[PDB]
Amino acid sequence: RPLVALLDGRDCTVEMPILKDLATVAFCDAQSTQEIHEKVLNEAVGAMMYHTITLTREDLEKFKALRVIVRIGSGYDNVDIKAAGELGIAVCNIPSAAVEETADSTICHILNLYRRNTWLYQALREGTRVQSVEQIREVASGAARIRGETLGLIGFGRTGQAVAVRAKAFGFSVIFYDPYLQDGIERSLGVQRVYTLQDLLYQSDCVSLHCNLNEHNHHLINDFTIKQMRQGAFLVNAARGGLVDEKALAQALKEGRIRGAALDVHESEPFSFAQGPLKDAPNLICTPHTAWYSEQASLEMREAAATEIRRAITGRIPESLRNCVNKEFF
Amino acid sequence: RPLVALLDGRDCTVEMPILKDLATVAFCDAQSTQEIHEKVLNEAVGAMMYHTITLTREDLEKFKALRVIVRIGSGYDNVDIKAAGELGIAVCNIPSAAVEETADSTICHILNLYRRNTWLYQALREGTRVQSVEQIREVASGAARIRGETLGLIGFGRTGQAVAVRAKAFGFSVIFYDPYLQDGIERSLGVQRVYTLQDLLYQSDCVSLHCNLNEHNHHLINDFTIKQMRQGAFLVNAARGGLVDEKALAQALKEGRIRGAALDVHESEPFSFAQGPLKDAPNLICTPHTAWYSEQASLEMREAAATEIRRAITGRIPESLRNCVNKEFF
Ligand SMILES: NC(=O)c1ccc[n+]([C@@H]2O[C@H](COP(=O)([O-])OP(=O)(O)OC[C@H]3O[C@@H](n4cnc5c(N)ncnc54)[C@H](O)[C@@H]3O)[C@@H](O)[C@H]2O)c1
Ligand SMILES: NC(=O)c1ccc[n+]([C@@H]2O[C@H](COP(=O)([O-])OP(=O)(O)OC[C@H]3O[C@@H](n4cnc5c(N)ncnc54)[C@H](O)[C@@H]3O)[C@@H](O)[C@H]2O)c1
Ligand SMILES: CSCCC(=O)C(=O)O
Ligand SMILES: CSCCC(=O)C(=O)O
Repeated sequence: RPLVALLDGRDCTVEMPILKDLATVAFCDAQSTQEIHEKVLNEAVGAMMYHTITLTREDLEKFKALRVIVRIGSGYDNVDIKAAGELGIAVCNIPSAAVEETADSTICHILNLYRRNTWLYQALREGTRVQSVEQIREVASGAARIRGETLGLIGFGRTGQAVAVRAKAFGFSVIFYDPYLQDGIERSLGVQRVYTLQDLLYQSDCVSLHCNLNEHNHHLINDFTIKQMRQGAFLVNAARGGLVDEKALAQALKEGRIRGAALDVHESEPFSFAQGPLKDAPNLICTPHTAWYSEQASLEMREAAATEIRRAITGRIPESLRNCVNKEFF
Repeated sequence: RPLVALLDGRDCTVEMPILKDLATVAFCDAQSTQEIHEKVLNEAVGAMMYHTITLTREDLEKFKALRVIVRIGSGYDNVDIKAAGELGIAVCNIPSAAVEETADSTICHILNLYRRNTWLYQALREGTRVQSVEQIREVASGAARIRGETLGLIGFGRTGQAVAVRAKAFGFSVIFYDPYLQDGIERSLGVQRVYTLQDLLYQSDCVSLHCNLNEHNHHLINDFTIKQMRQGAFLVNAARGGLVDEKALAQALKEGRIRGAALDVHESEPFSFAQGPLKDAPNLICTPHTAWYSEQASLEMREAAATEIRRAITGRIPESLRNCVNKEFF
């Protein structure tokens, strides 16, 4: 019975029945490879993992039997997939759960910056009394009219498209930058496309990240590129925390160069307001990587992942696999 | 130069230049009829006011010269428009300056409930550490998939229609109840219409109020009608606080019959968490009547109000008036 290990989780209740008849399923609840038991490293043919552990070339080399890794989720930056491919290990993801969950939460972040619902709630919990209209204008200062603003999406894949489709009804003018996309999608969805990041930042009142983290876009948002943004623009990131240099963002918020930011993801997770470069940054929203979460989505993505493993077992790797992201294999 | 009085405001600066050449413009910063100076009562031909003061029949009777009242805002429940009309006073409002602002704020309240953006930010401020995937699901518990949910709007006017239009893209199934509306709109906007409040409540996972407060719908949402709502429904109210019996809502929240509520308006404003019937009610979000507000909207509506006064002075009352809401006039 081939061994399949859930690396950075304990729960295995959705996966059990789907593989029960073909494989031994075990969990390591490891936050690091160091916490992975020797039995697993040596005899595990398949692995399933979330975003909370990282597998480098060195880490991957420790696996003596591993043939397939399945990310429960869409992101796979936390796995060195070229090394994986070179060692004869196939890597897969789940591309289609939490698309709409992430789109909805992202839109929520955007509307939260523009209308200030979260901050106004906070003001009331703090005991602020709002009697006169002048006091209302005062407390809600910065609440902005959305129709006419330009929302610039970096990455126009599944989540970006999902966000655009929702953004239109609020009166956003939607534009995107995605240098790997094929020509035409802009036309299908009736949105405008720009072909440099700079053009995107120059024209945008709100910039929202929806690209996957890769070798070439680490700190995409850095001190230099922030300076390319409109004075008092909004930044939203529900993609990957490595996309943003938080020190730079920290200063921009303080200086008012960015009117506000909403972050679901961070350079170092788990996030804490007492720790890190955003410690004392003003006008900041943070959520602890929950943009994806719903009951159905969590169930759905787990079931799909188990199903990918099942294909990996019964068939040829990587041909039988539905969502393998590393054909720089063998 | 005939006197135009700003009852419950201090700032008078947008309106002055628009009227300087035709009227003396003054402000009272009055919260009640009792603080209004005798000069104004005796000599004001026109009045402009917000929502923070109320004019009863007795109050309107104290005005010896008044010919027009212009509500700076859409709501005019706070003026006895029939009494005004009987005394030969025209009442107008500004019905279209904050429609989209309010729709945007409403949708923001709804998403905050469905995705828990505000509560998750709060959880983080409270120092919750969310490291493991299992822990993420725990903090985001209740976060829901929106596609398939039924959103029921009570009142399908300007804000209601604007809200409908935005809700579609999220996958909400939109249903509405509006017993004063003509037939056909349900078809134009491609949504379902129900013909009793009970049916709307039976079918809605999320109920949102967008009706004007009038003689017949005080405490529309009460102990009785809440029992017509689905177990674990959501309530959002950005219309008027008088629509909801807060005592009733408080118990429903405590008992879980209602999973959560987001309120921009209240029976008694200004709202405080330390005071009133919702004192310690769980799963509550509140904002201090800010749904309408943006710089662009505030300016727009002040200017429109001033222009309405100008028409009242230079033309025929009520014929020259654009948005007179009480042609049960003299
Ligand atoms: N916060 C969350 O919980 C959450 C949930 C889902 C996804 N995500 C993140 O969102 C990312 C995107 O998800 P998706 O399903 O939309 O992925 P996707 O692969 O369908 O789309 C990503 C798009 O970004 C583009 N892109 C890559 N690099 C870019 C760059 N430097 N500039 C501009 N565009 C670039 C790609 O061409 C691609 O079209 C995932 O990688 C994941 O890490 C986060
Ligand atoms: N929070 C804010 O700052 C803010 C901003 C704008 C409006 N409001 C409130 O929201 C209300 C709606 O604004 P609007 O301009 O969209 O109004 P509107 O006149 O365009 O539409 C309101 C609709 O509600 C309907 N209605 C009245 N009584 C009803 C009942 N018992 N059941 C169902 N429907 C009923 C009417 O038929 C009307 O079509 C205003 O009256 C105002 O009091 C609040
Ligand atoms: C690893 S759980 C899913 C969250 C996410 O960001 C993703 O799907 O990539
Ligand atoms: C009186 S300022 C705006 C508040 C409001 O609810 C309205 O538009 O009537």
